[PDB]
Amino acid sequence: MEMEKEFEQIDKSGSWAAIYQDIRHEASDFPSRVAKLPKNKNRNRYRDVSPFDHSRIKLHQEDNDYINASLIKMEEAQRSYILTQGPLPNTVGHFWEMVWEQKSRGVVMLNRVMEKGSLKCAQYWPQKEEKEMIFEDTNLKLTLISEDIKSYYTVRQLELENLTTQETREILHFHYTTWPDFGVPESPASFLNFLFKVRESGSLSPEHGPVVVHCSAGIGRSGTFCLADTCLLLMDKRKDPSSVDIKKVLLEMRKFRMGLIQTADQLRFSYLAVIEGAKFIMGD
Ligand SMILES: Nc1ccccc1N1CCOCC1
Ligand SMILES: Nc1ccccc1N1CCOCC1
Repeated sequence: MEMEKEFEQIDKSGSWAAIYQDIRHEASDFPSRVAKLPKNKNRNRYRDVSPFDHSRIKLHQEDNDYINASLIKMEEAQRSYILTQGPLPNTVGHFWEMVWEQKSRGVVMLNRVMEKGSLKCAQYWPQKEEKEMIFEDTNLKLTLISEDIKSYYTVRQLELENLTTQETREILHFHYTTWPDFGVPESPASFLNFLFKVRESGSLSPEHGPVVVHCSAGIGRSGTFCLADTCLLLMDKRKDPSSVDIKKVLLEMRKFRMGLIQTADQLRFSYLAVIEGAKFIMGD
């Protein structure tokens, strides 16, 4: 069923809450035993948001390999994403260890450091060129190279150095700065423009490790970003673009991380983004 007609049918019938609860009921339940070990309590921002054991990213260290992060591998679309929480004061070194070990080119941030008067993630990148950051626990150095501030997003060039080997890599930081404190954007136009800037950078391409994507918990806004990207790529690849079922793609992604798309409003917004993005890249 053409999702644009499915969309109008749900709107006219006001059944977004009912559709969303059906997804919640059908979603996968896999163990998260490593996340719940007592040694890992200060590595989790939220007690109810944990990576599954089967899809969790492992740090390359013998001490404690745990980070709150999941590999979402989309087989038909040929895209992979790492979805992670906003870094905590004691996990900023782990965060950049993961970027280095997974060979990521891009970090996508969908939150502000402060929202609703509370801290939603650590200040984990340098704000001035001449004041670099050293992460002594993981032996990394991070330098701000350049910053480009736009009305709806900021792009930063960062240099990450492995102090053990003196190898260096360019990381691109894509920061969507205008998601409102409550609810979802009225139009998906700025969010789609942002998704197209990340694509144009190479950060989502198979010559690199998976893109790292986060918000505060790494399931809601982060879920909307990967769901919209994957649905648009499938509409390009298939003979019948109308065969793409957004609810089925979301359930596939929920096999790899719990709770992706946190509200019926986020579900409606994901539908709007895919419908408007399809008719921009193409039409109909
Ligand atoms: N410790 C900390 C907590 C919250 C955010 C950033 C950091 N930085 C780590 C590396 O040295 C500069 C500060
Ligand atoms: N200059 C450099 C040398 C060797 C590896 C990577 C880089 N980067 C290029 C873009 O700015 C961030 C760092």
